[PDB]
Amino acid sequence: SERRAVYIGALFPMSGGWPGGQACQPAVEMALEDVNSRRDILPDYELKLIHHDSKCDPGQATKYLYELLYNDPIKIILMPGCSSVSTLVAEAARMWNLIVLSYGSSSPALSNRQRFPTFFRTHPSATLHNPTRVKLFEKWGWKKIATIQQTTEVFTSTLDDLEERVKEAGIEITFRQSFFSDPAVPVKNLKRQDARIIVGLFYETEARKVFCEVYKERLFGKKYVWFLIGWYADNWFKIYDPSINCTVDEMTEAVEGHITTEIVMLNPANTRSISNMTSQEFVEKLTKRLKRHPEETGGFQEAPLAYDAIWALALALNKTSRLEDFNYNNQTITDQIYRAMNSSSFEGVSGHVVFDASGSRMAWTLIEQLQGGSYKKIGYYDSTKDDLSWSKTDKWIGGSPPADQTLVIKTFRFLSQKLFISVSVLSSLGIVLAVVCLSFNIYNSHVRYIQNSQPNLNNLTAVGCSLALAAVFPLGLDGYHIGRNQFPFVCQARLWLLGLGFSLGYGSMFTKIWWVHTVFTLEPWKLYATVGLLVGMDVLTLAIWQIVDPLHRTIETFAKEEPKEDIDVSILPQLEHCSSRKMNTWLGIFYGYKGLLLLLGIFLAYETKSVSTEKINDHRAVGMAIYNVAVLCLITAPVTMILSSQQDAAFAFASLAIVFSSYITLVVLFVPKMRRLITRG
Amino acid sequence: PPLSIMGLMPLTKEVAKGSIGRGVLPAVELAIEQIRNESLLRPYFLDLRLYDTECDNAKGLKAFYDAIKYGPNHLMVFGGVCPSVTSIIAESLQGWNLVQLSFAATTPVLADKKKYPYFFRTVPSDNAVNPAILKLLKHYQWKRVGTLTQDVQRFSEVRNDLTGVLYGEDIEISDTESFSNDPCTSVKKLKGNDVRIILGQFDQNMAAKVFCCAYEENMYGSKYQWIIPGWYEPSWWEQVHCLRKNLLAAMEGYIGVDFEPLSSKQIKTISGKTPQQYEREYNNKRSGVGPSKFHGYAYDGIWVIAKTLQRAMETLIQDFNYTDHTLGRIILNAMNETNFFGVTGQVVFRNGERMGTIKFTQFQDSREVKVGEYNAVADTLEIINDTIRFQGSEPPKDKTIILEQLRKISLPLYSILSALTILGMIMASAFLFFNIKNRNQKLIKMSSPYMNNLIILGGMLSYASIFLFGLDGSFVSEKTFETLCTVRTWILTVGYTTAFGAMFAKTWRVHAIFKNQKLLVIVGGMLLIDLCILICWQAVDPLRRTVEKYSMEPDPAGRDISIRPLLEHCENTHMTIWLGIVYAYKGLLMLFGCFLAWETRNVSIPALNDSKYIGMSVYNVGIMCIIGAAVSFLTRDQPNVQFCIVALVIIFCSTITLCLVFVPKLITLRT
Ligand SMILES: CCCCCCCC/C=C\CCCCCCCCCC(=O)OC[C@H](COP(=O)([O-])OCC[N+](C)(C)C)OC(=O)CCCCCCC/C=C\CCCCCCCC
Ligand SMILES: CCCCC/C=C\C/C=C\C/C=C\C/C=C\CCCC(=O)OC[C@H](COP(=O)(O)OCCN)OC(=O)CCCCCCC/C=C\CCCCCCCC
Ligand SMILES: CC(C)CCC[C@@H](C)[C@H]1CC[C@H]2[C@@H]3CC=C4C[C@@H](O)CC[C@]4(C)[C@H]3CC[C@]12C
Ligand SMILES: CC(C)CCC[C@@H](C)[C@H]1CC[C@H]2[C@@H]3CC=C4C[C@@H](O)CC[C@]4(C)[C@H]3CC[C@]12C
Ligand SMILES: CC(C)CCC[C@@H](C)[C@H]1CC[C@H]2[C@@H]3CC=C4C[C@@H](O)CC[C@]4(C)[C@H]3CC[C@]12C
Ligand SMILES: CC(C)CCC[C@@H](C)[C@H]1CC[C@H]2[C@@H]3CC=C4C[C@@H](O)CC[C@]4(C)[C@H]3CC[C@]12C
Ligand SMILES: CC(C)CCC[C@@H](C)[C@H]1CC[C@H]2[C@@H]3CC=C4C[C@@H](O)CC[C@]4(C)[C@H]3CC[C@]12C
Ligand SMILES: CC(C)CCC[C@@H](C)[C@H]1CC[C@H]2[C@@H]3CC=C4C[C@@H](O)CC[C@]4(C)[C@H]3CC[C@]12C
Ligand SMILES: CC(C)CCC[C@@H](C)[C@H]1CC[C@H]2[C@@H]3CC=C4C[C@@H](O)CC[C@]4(C)[C@H]3CC[C@]12C
Ligand SMILES: CC(C)CCC[C@@H](C)[C@H]1CC[C@H]2[C@@H]3CC=C4C[C@@H](O)CC[C@]4(C)[C@H]3CC[C@]12C
Ligand SMILES: CC(C)CCC[C@@H](C)[C@H]1CC[C@H]2[C@@H]3CC=C4C[C@@H](O)CC[C@]4(C)[C@H]3CC[C@]12C
Ligand SMILES: CC(C)CCC[C@@H](C)[C@H]1CC[C@H]2[C@@H]3CC=C4C[C@@H](O)CC[C@]4(C)[C@H]3CC[C@]12C
Ligand SMILES: *[C@@H]1O[C@H](CO)[C@@H](O)[C@H](O)[C@H]1NC(C)=O
Ligand SMILES: *[C@@H]1O[C@H](CO)[C@@H](O)[C@H](O)[C@H]1NC(C)=O
Ligand SMILES: *[C@@H]1O[C@H](CO)[C@@H](O)[C@H](O)[C@H]1NC(C)=O
Ligand SMILES: *[C@@H]1O[C@H](CO)[C@@H](O)[C@H](O)[C@H]1NC(C)=O
Ligand SMILES: [Ca+2]
Repeated sequence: SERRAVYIGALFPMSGGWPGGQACQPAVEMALEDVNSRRDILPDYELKLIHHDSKCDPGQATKYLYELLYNDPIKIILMPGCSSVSTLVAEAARMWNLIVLSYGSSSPALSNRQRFPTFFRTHPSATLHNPTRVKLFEKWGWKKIATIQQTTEVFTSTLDDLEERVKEAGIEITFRQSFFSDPAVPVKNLKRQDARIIVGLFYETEARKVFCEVYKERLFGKKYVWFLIGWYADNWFKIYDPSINCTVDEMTEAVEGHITTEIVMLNPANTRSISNMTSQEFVEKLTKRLKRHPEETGGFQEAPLAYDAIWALALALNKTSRLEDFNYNNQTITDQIYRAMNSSSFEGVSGHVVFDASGSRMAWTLIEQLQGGSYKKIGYYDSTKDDLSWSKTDKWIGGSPPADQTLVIKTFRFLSQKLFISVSVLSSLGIVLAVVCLSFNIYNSHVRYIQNSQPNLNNLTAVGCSLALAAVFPLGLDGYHIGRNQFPFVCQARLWLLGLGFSLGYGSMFTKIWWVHTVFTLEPWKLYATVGLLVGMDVLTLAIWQIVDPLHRTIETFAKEEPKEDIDVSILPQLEHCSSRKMNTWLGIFYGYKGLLLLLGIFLAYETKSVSTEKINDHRAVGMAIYNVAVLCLITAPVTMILSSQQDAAFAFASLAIVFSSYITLVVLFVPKMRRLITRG
Repeated sequence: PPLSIMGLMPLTKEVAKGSIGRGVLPAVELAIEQIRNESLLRPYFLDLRLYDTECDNAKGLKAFYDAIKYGPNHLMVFGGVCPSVTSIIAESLQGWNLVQLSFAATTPVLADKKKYPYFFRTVPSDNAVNPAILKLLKHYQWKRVGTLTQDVQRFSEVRNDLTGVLYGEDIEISDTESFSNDPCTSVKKLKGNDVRIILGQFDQNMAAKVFCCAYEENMYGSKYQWIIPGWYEPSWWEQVHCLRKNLLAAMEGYIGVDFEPLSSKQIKTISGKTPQQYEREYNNKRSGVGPSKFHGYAYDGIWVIAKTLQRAMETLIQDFNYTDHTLGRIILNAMNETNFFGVTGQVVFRNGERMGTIKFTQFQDSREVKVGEYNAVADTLEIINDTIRFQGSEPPKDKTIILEQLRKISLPLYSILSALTILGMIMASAFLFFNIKNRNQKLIKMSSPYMNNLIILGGMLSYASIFLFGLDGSFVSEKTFETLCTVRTWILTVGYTTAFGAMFAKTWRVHAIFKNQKLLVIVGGMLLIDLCILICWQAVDPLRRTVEKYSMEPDPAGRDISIRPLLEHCENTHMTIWLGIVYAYKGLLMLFGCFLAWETRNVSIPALNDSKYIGMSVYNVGIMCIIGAAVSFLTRDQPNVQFCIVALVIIFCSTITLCLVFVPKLITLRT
């Protein structure tokens, strides 16, 4: 029946770092007129405002807080605008049992219920940008994100929150940086670091310097994606600034195509709020009340926050409603109004007003992207229901978002296939001839001509040629045919077949030449014992090589062979191998031993060139063979060592040497005897 | 007519910092009563009303407001201990025209006279130890020190101010670290840069962790010196929770810095009582309550107000409400002009900061002890010359004094091997004379004499080579060293090639004659091949001297004397392939000669009467050459033993082949 006054203590910043009050005062003084004339909201009590100009200064705001608290009438709530004054009043209020309600306090520190037990704010914390960003990351599959920030408490707290926000979603912040006024060295570290998804937290003035340093560094383009804050002016990169040498068009090149996030401080739809107003009607009525133009009035995009804050306080008072007897020493009314506020949910000019557990308002975030020197809204995000409305109006260079990092396709260099096939066919044909000459020699062992020459030694030579020819099959094949698993048996078969082939094939010839030489200065006992000793020494050396240092697959890496006219993913080639752990030292003793043996064989075969003995008839032809063998072996011995890389040429040299040696040895030894047995019968 | 002083400070026994607020209440009552006795502010009298803040920002602000409302009009604010309340009050002081004078706020933040224009303090800020520490670095000439800071704004301010304090001086911060919970990582990081003197900024709890971390890295003892804060509690190392005895070991020698509680000068103060008399008065009056370091800083505080108010009365007070601006400005100037000797030393303010004393202490075997003190008003340092003790003789050095000495070949070993070489060369010269003298005789005529003389020349050249390749490069200059590295290669190659060409040509012709002038053509062809190889080696890429630096192993003292053995090899850019081809070309020929000698050891030709012993000679040369080359390349790092082995190999090989070839001839001719 009686309309009793209920006073609000409001601190409006009329100047300072954030002069939001110039539009925040009328937006409140309008809202009260809407809350008072409505007889269904608070029919008994009438809301009023006793406000003071804080100037966004704690030192100047403390005196006015004292003037409010220690002067009648009694205030039921406070309203600090700026962040620092808001923190001071939210810390001091609990001694008087007063709820604090802010509209423009965006510091993340104000969500600490231990220091500020009775604080609420309609303006969401800056940390609200984080749940959107991570979602966008999951929208495009980025997991390596670097961060650059300006040394300030708000951006620092935002980064500390973002670390734990990205930890939950399984993302990694690889590289972090900071700078007070000059961003040169952090952007240089970023460009060195090769960071793809960069999140930058800095003001507008530092933003221009940062992006012109980026234009110098060329940290823009296709690969690099940037996340910035979105409450700048629209043409910030086109604002003239003499502190930057980088020019306007260079900034249009650099900044263009970056993503920005900003809290939606006005309902995008055309619905009506509880005040029976729309967004456009509210803006019209406000600019009617404003004494200056909206672009000049400070805090114009914050005024709906003040309107919804007054409406939330009105609804809280209406829920509780007993309010005529508020004293600073009663906590009951404070807890009741707290429970009224904490349970707030209503549709105002800025949208759905609901406060989280820590008193911060949960609201939409608009995600825009700079296209063609202007901003185009690409999406909206609601973190409460975690719903991401997409308009499909964003753009990227290759039609898709850039990748979070370069993937490295490991390609495998395989030996050519036609080469391997041709050489294998040649080696098989050669093995066929070893079969023919072997059988021919074994059949005619009763004849006297072949009886004179040592036929078992020529048979051993043919067997050695056959084994060395068959060793070309495993020595050619690589992972293309074997795969990772069976490869060690392949390397072992290569080693053993080649070793025993050389052992028999050359031991028979060296034994023939030695035992002609020793006779020049005869019975088969020692002739067989000699080849026995040689093959045994070879087998023991190879067995030591096996037991001590068995061979195995080992991959060799190469330099990045990027293909052009394609996407930024480096191709890296690997050349398979298989080697003992110390193979140079191991094959060293073997090559030295065999080389000394071949050289001594050449010398003995030359020393016994003209000598003639009946029990070894073919020995001179053997002399013609050893030379070729030795020569090929020498010319093929270090070359394959030199050409470890370039697997194709190495296989060509090695296998052609093997084939030529085997063919020439089989011809020189067996052709003359064959034609002498043919033509004479 | 009372003059009120709004004095804010914690008093409740529940708050932890209460020992501050009560601890200075005796000294305050010491000053005030004195001011009431001597009658300085007459007719006015000082009346200090006390107010509790409880070191909570809300309760402090409420106490401040209750003081402003329910109390008489106070003239000045006094007190403020914990930084939050004092900051919130000092910032808003300008709204009531009240100047504040604190005695316990140590935050550097209150130095900004644009934000806190009315705030003064008689206690030095936390960063005042920086201009002191700097002078100490100038005293011991420590120019390389690393900083280890705790990740807190309180110590981060001191760490950041240290950089601006060292600026413009000859001090370099070699390593900067910051830590929050585990300092050991930053400890090993600091040790990575080879720092010896560290400047740590952290609380008491982190102190034990950082000191055990220094224990682990052996960052203690002789060569290391820590500089840490000194306001730690006494016996702080004894905290139940790292080993204890190891803790007392690693802590020993660290230097702590703090502010001086009372002036050490025995001079009369403004009140007419020396600091020791005031100390005794305070200790008597505070009979129950425990002492606080800030007690003197409260005493002068009252004086800093009292004299100030006197100057205020000089300029002209009951009229003062909190609206009076000119009176506030007058009192501000009067406090700014404060210059007088009090119990804590000279009291003078520079931009609202007290210009005071710093105290340096050091741990000794159980406890901390004063070692020095710095006067910031005179910017001078005064160290008690004797009480400072160091494990080593002198203060440890900042950087490592590494002297790259050059490893040398032993002089006696070189001299004895040289004497043996001259003896062997005299023997070779005697054998050559014996050969040339008996040339007409038949038995010397049978064995090829020219080849034997070529063998003597080979041995003699090898001996000169053994002179050469032990010069060590320390005896001679550098350019002479490179020229001699080339000369010794020439001389050894020629002396080996001729000496073995003779023994190879002889066995070759023995073998050839058994199978069925020119010998000199054989040796000449070998010489031509070696000459072509050497001239190619010299013209394409000549040998140059290079220095190898080893692992810095030794420390032959209790000093910080760390020497890197600088050894000296003369080698080519691709010298591996050159040496490989030379060794292979000669080893194949040695094996060839050995095989020929074994083949023909049984043949007897009168045209070469000494083929048999030449067989054993070529065996000697081959075996000794293999052993010498292997043991030479296997011991590149040790010059002495390698030179001894190679010299003995050359000497024994050459002398034994010369003896084998020439002795039987003389045993026959002399008998
Ligand atoms: C499984 C391994 C296979 C090896 C096969 C062995 C083949 C060897 C063949 C030829 C061996 C002879 C061939 C000689 C050609 C090489 C001479 C190069 C000289 C040179 O420029 O120096 C380079 C290098 C630097 O190293 P460094 O350590 O820094 O030296 C500086 C040390 N400082 C103290 C000053 C710091 O020194 C060397 O080459 C070391 C050479 C050792 C001597 C060789 C042995 C001589 C033997 C007999 C001498 C002959 C006697 C003659 C008989 C007389 C008959 C009567
Ligand atoms: C004085 C200086 C030199 C003297 C030496 C002279 C001659 C050699 C003497 C004896 C050789 C005997 C056995 C071979 C021993 C081990 C084989 C190695 C294991 C392996 O399997 O081969 C490893 C890497 C793997 O490298 P990779 O991964 O690139 O291969 C993948 C390709 N797809 O290959 C290579 O070494 C290339 C393979 C080495 C080839 C050696 C050349 C032999 C030439 C001709 C043979 C003549 C036959 C005699 C018939 C006589 C009839 C009377
Ligand atoms: C690296 C080179 C030098 C090693 C060569 C080893 C040579 C010398 C070995 C291998 C085979 C050996 C022969 C094996 C068989 C016999 C028969 C025996 O009743 C007398 C020894 C004799 C005749 C051996 C002589 C030495 C020999 C020829
Ligand atoms: C009769 C037989 C036993 C004599 C054989 C002589 C052998 C032992 C000699 C001749 C060639 C020499 C090799 C020459 C080259 C190299 C490559 C190097 O990176 C490791 C040492 C190594 C591998 C050497 C080891 C010893 C070696 C293999
Ligand atoms: C370790 C290797 C190089 C040893 C092999 C050395 C070779 C090159 C030696 C061994 C036997 C030598 C041959 C022996 C005898 C003759 C006949 C003579 O009227 C002309 C030189 C000639 C033709 C020699 C040429 C060089 C030769 C072939
Ligand atoms: C890597 C290099 C050093 C290896 C070369 C090895 C040399 C010594 C080999 C390769 C070719 C060989 C020659 C091949 C052909 C003949 C013809 C024959 O009727 C006499 C021996 C003779 C003349 C050989 C002597 C030795 C020889 C010259
Ligand atoms: C450097 C040193 C080791 C070289 C010394 C060379 C020595 C070994 C030579 C020089 C003179 C030689 C002596 C000459 C005379 C004779 C007398 C004869 O009836 C017995 C042998 C004997 C005793 C010789 C033995 C060897 C000998 C002592
Ligand atoms: C790889 C390296 C070790 C091979 C070096 C080859 C050497 C041994 C060759 C090159 C020149 C050759 C000499 C050239 C001239 C002749 C004259 C001939 O009537 C006897 C052999 C003899 C005296 C040769 C001996 C061997 C020789 C010295
Ligand atoms: C290239 C050089 C180093 C190889 C030298 C190999 C030497 C050591 C070879 C060549 C001839 C070989 C000899 C050949 C014949 C016999 C007779 C036999 O009943 C005992 C072993 C014995 C006595 C051999 C011992 C080793 C031997 C002397
Ligand atoms: C200081 C030590 C290591 C040097 C040793 C040098 C050795 C290798 C020399 C010294 C005496 C030499 C021996 C002299 C006598 C003979 C007898 C002859 O029928 C076979 C060779 C043989 C057996 C020689 C082989 C090499 C030999 C043993
Ligand atoms: C490069 C070096 C290691 C090659 C030298 C090989 C050596 C070990 C060879 C070459 C000549 C050989 C000697 C030849 C002659 C004989 C006489 C015989 O009744 C006993 C073995 C003995 C004493 C041999 C021992 C081994 C021997 C000294
Ligand atoms: C410093 C060392 C290596 C030098 C050693 C020198 C040795 C090799 C000398 C000293 C005494 C010499 C012996 C003296 C006497 C004779 C008798 C003669 O009819 C055959 C040679 C023979 C048996 C000599 C062989 C070589 C010999 C043993
Ligand atoms: C105000 O409170 C009354 C009491 O229940 C309620 O009926 C009314 O809906 C409230 N006003 C609004 C706008 O919700
Ligand atoms: C607030 O609390 C005081 C003391 O408990 C009490 O006297 C007063 O009635 C309370 N106010 C209301 C509206 O109940
Ligand atoms: C409202 O207060 C209750 C009481 O603690 C709390 O459990 C609840 O979470 C608050 N409301 C919201 C939306 O957090
Ligand atoms: C205080 O005095 C000092 C020197 O006496 C002077 O530099 C400073 O400006 C003064 N501060 C004032 C007048 O606020
Ligand atoms: Ca925008």
